[PDB]
Amino acid sequence: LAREITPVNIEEELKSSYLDYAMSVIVGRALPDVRDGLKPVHRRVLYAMNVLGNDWNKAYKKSARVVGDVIGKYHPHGDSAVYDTIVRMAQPFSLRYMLVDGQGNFGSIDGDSAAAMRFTEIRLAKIAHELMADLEKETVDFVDNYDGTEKIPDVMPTKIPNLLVNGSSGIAVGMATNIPPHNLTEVINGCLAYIDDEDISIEGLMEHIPGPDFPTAAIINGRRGIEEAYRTGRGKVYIRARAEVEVDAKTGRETIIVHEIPYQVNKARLIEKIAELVKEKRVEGISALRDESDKDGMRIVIEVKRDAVGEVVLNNLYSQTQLQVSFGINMVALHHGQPKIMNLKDIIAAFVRHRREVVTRRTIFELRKARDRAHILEALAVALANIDPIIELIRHAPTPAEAKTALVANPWQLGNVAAMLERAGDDAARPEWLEPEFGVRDGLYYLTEQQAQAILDLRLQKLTGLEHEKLLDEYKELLDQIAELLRILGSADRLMEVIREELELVREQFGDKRRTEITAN
Amino acid sequence: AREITPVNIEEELKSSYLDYAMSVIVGRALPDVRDGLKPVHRRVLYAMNVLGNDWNKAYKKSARVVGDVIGKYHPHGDSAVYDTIVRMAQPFSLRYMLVDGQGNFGSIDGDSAAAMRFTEIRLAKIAHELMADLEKETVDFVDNYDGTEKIPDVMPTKIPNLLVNGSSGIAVGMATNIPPHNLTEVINGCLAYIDDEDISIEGLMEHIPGPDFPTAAIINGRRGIEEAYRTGRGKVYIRARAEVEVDAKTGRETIIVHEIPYQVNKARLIEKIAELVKEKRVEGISALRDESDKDGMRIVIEVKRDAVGEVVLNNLYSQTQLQVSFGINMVALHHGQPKIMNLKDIIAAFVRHRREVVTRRTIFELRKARDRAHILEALAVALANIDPIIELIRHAPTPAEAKTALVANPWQLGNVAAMLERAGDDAARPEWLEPEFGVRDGLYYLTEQQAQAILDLRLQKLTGLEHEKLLDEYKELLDQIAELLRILGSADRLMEVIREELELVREQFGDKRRTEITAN
Amino acid sequence: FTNNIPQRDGGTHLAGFRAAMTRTLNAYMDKEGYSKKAKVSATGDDAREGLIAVVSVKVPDPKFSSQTKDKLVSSEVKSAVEQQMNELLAEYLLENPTDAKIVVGKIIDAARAREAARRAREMTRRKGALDLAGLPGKLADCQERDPALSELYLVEGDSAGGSAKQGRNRKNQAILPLKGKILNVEKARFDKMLSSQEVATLITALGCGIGRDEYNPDKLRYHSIIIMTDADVDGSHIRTLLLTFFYRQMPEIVERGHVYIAQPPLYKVKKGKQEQYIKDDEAMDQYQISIALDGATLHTNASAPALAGEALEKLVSEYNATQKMINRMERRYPKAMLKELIYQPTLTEADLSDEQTVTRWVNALVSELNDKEQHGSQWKFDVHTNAEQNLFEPIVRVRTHGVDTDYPLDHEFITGGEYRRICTLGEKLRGLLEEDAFIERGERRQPVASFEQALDWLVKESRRGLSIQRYKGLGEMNPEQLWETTMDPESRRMLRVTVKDAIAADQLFTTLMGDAVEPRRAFIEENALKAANIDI
Amino acid sequence: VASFEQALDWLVKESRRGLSIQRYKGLGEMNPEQLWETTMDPESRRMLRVTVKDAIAADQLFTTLMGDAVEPRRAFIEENALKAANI
DNA sequence: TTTTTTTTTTTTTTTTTTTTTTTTTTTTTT
DNA sequence: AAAAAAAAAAAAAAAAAAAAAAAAAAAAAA
Repeated sequence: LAREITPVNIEEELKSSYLDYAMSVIVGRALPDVRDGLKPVHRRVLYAMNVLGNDWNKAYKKSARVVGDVIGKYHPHGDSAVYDTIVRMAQPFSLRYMLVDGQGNFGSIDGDSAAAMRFTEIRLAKIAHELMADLEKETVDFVDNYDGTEKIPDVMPTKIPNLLVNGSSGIAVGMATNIPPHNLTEVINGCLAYIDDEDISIEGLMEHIPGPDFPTAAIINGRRGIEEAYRTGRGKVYIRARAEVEVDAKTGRETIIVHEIPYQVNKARLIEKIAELVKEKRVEGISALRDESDKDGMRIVIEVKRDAVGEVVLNNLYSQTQLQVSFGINMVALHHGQPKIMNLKDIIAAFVRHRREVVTRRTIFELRKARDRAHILEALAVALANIDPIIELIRHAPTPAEAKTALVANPWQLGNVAAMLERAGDDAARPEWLEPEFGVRDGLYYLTEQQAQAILDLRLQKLTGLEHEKLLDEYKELLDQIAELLRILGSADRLMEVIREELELVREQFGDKRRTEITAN
Repeated sequence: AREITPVNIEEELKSSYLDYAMSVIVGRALPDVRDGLKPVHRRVLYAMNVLGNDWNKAYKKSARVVGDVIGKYHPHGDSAVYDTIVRMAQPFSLRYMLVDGQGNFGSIDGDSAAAMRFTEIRLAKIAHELMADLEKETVDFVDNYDGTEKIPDVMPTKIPNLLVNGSSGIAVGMATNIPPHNLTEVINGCLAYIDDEDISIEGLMEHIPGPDFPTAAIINGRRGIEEAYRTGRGKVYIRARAEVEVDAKTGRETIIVHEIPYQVNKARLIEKIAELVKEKRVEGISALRDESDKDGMRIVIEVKRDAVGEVVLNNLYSQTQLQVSFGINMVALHHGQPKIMNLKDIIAAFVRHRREVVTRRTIFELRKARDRAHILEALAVALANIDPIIELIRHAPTPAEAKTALVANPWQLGNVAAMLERAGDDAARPEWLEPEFGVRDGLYYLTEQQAQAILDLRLQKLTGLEHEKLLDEYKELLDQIAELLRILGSADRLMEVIREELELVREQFGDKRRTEITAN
Repeated sequence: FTNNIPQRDGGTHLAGFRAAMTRTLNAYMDKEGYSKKAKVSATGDDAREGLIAVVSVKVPDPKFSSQTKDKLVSSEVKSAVEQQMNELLAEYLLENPTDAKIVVGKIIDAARAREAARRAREMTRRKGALDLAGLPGKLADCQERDPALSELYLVEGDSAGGSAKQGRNRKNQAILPLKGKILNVEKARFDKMLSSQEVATLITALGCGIGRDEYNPDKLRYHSIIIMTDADVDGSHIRTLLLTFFYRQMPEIVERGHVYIAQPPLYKVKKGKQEQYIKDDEAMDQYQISIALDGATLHTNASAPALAGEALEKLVSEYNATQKMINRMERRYPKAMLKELIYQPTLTEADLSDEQTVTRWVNALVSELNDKEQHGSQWKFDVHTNAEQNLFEPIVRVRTHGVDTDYPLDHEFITGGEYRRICTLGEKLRGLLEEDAFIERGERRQPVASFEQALDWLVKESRRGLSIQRYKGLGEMNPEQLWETTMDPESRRMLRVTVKDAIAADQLFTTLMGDAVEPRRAFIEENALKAANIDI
Repeated sequence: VASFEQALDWLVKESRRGLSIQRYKGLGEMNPEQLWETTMDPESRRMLRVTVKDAIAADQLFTTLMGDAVEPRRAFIEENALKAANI
């Protein structure tokens, strides 16, 4: 009826609006995808940087330009949040392996905030390029942006297990994810073990992956939390600071030196809290408190009084202030576009399945490209064999269309060079869509419209003697490449060989040492 | 190389403040006399043009344009580039808007524009004619702050943007304040100057009676306009359009303000009227309302029965901001230095700019046409003798050897090539080419570029129709070269071209007067 | 009518007719002073009371919302009808005084009845230039002193506030811009209600300080409170927060029906001259389908007439519903199998008794899957002899990405309802495309081998000149666009908030908006499962 | 080459082949290590002591450049512009 | 020994303010 | 009459805050 006013129930409107908001947040800002381990914001930011050409071996670009490109094209949710995401990706105390290379002030663990968008400059890290390898080979599905004027990837064809490696943290409506970082070498070793035996136990995966590895080195107190998290997806882990108790040789006084602090702990807030506890007489025996972080470590001096044990004071500080914190693991991620609590083996299996899909799609694309180029090279070789009557036909023709019709209508003899060329790999080297009407048929080659157009686009520069041999060599190389790609597609073992070689290369290039210590308790 | 070196406070202060003063005066504060733009406007328009924000293309988000301007060209941080874009987009500021924005861009009521993430930006149609023939090296390009790119030093304008849109900016030593004008009248003044270069300021006053603000209004005097257009400085009083409406049923009167002066906020105006009424500084006001119903504006001021109404209106003119004194101060950069300048100086500077732009464009087009004619001569000679050229290219082992053979061999002129080449004669060879090459005693001597173009020739172009295409293109290029040489040779033809362009600009973007000049 | 074709659902011509009639009658009432004597302002649905009209239009290239042709979405028609009506109806009113006076008498009687229908109230002091009345500085108040004629628009910020303030009617519309997301009163303590954002709404509404001994809804300053947030996800969230505030703190206002919801459009879509506003993604999908079937003809043979537009619409609707179902069933079975099952013959439960027939059917299915394959997957069949029920359930193996999996088509899958719908769509599309079939979109010609090719070609041709403008809030809409869509009472589309059941409303508010997370997560998961499992 | 202009232009163009300039729009664009290397470390510092050679001349310069009156400031700026333009 | 309210993430929605610089006017104060 | 002080026009330098949405630890009321 198209009435100006209609009734709506408070229940129906509330339910529809809140369910729409909750599902939108859950699927589209809060949780990461299990495959590439990135949220949509990170995916769109990296895609914008890659499209601009912020390569790891090129000059920096200002954050304002990248943020404007992200907001204008891909991500319509305001520039301040996008710049904060870029800042978190650039800084090294947040991510275990930084996806962005920063040039300027990006904050610190002392609590300093990052510089404004107009000062800093950004650039992709070298790891982010392997996070987007073979993106151009249609290895992942592309989806429209908010306007529909551009295309964004649905997922990145990653070579790194970014979810386990860099972790994640987000607050959806019903859900909330919290995944710690890990060591890339240990994670790749676990992936290789899973590839070797897919019925591998969580005990074996934990032998290869002893536990998390935060960007700030520290001590993990227990292991029961790690085992519970990696066998169920939830568990509390206690992270302690690498404090000590120095004893002066000359005098009997003592000092406590905090070399490291837990993950996601602010130095300034921690020092303020310790000062408040000392002022309120909550913790006794603290003679003084300062920082001596002289860019050769991280030194926090806590002087002990003469009438104090010192170790008792250190234990009291571990109990009370934020020198010990509990990391609540909650491994929630999007799997098949829905939230799911998942353990370590599920994440590794999802990554290996993603690698299978990516390599198969890449091989299909490369095979199609090679077959098309071989088709064009067959046309060019057959044309160069019969270049004189082709020149006569084109000269006699009034227009290029008549030349196309004449070339298509006239079958062509191969000649010695093309006949010798088109002997090895005559089968399984033609494009699949090509009908049997065209191609070689009892010596006489038959051209298509595309081949005739390619022949007409041939230049006089390529009529020299050397370019003919160049075309023959290119055709032989394409035949070898097609044979190798078909061998990859035929055998499932060769797919695993290729994936294992790629993972070993990734472990070699970006391998790193473990920072934390998983002590027993 | 001392760690610490004493410096006098006088020298440091002088050097630092003079650096700041010269930088502000040259770069940011004052506009350029030729294109009428500041560097911010120039860089914004150049960034939008490079992005391809055409007037008929779809809009783009303002954040993308601001980020592109800041990242590449303008090193002075966002949130001022967006403010300049907002001012260029909104119509009550500029007489002819250079940006066609979408969304909330503010209002005379005093609403601020929407944030950067909401609005969208697109060039106006007139902004393209402000940047016409930029690609034809008609202006000098200056390097970027990083040196990675280049920016125009000045736009090759067709509109007198300084007189048309006006300007307002504050430098350290100076300060400019130029009102806007009507484009048809300013173009008529330019044409009058072209017709008679020794024209007095009275004739330019006849063609250009005064400024034409985007908000229609009334200008009381004319001696201020005459002083501004003679000396470059004058005071102009801008009155509001207010009429005392007498009701027919009863004798009560209401003052209805149809239009407001330039650069006056309606909200502050109504607040000041309310303050005057509450403090009893203006008597006779019964009620005060705003009734702007999206059909102009309407500020109703009900007058009490015990009040004349005309007296109340005169008091509102004298006390309130319904009258504003617009101080004209025509300071603009001329040859990279500030200078107070009158109307005839601005018109002469614009005409000199158009002379330079048209001459540089004609030189560029002549060079391009001569180069293309050279390549077409090469292709025609190759098509005349395609058989031995095919033989030589086939027998050569590498393309470099083929180029050397083609350059070494002097080639016979075909009958079609013989008729084609001799008709053109001179005035088609490029200037840089030596006399060694070209036609010499009925034999064409190819160059290296011509041989490379022949080797790049496709088999598609051996057809019959493409030979006729090359012949027709060569004849058209000969005619174009003749026309360009005629334009460059004569100084009267240069002014004919400039006058035709100005007349076309007046035809496309013609507009009527908005403000009224009166005698009082 | 449009070219002697009726339009049940009106169209642009109907809107132009309504707007012109209302404008002319209001102008005539204001000029002659009948409104002043009666002391009542006429509104919409009173000038249309007891009316008969026929609006015939002849467009050369009409454009309709659907092949059923119930709406005319041609943008060119509204302006011409509006201009001609605004001239000639005013000329008619000037020439004929008696009939105009009689019609004005009828309109005044209707307006008096409408005013009599309303409840008792009191005129309220309004923010003005001379007097502010202690109201917020961000309130752009109206000139009407009487409530039940004024209306308050609650918007999301100062940019949306400016966009709404520039385009409105100062006599009635008042705007109170908020600041982003507001407090969740369900979670927040009552002491936290003393906040800058929420106190602004309390001051303007004048329901006192939402206390037990002070909340008096009779002193409400506007009897129409309109929640005009943005047209996106966070706008919906802020709408839910505002509904929580109104229901929990001022339940009498919601019961009396003063709360309204505006529906601004999220998208504007343009194709050459024509423009249109779209609300949500499903409306965008329907519009895309409508353009795809706009001037589209499908021939089953080289020499055969084009199909009916409504029949093609029904086919495309069934196909899209089945494709959505197949996307829902991506977890259970491969998409390629489910798509291929459309074109294969139906398999009934009686066929399961025989073994050779099932082997032939699954062999044909797997052969067609292998023939049309364009990835690395390889399809193979296998029949499992169920000795319990004497059945033969086929199984289709697939080795995709080097991973082998089995997808047995159980006895429940044959009679699962999803396969019934697939079979019905197959029965529609067994032979609607011969070898020589093609489609046209004017002078363009395209032979098509399958329905997917025809649909894809139609979509690609539809999206050639298409341009889409997504509004990320009301600050991106011009004031004219925001006025014409969801501020003008003629072209308004509002929703009255009402409480169907108090107990259910309280339970839903507590579950969705309370402190406890477990019922909220359970509710979200259950609704996600219900959405996924719509088709049995 | 055939002119000094051609040689200088070719030399400059080859100079700017691999070049890359990073302009710092304030200290927020510099890394803290770059700040330490340049202008915080006392080893590699380059400072300047502010000193007053003449009190009267300093007072006159401060009043002219920073006072309320604009005309002496304009005259000073114009005189320095002319001095820069001339030898 | 037990409730209750407060801090912290990291993506989202929203706004706000202080100076420099020059003419010109309007207050207000003597 | 007279001086001094405040505001606003447009490009520059700087920054400041309020809420949702989960978990999980303090730190007081009860």
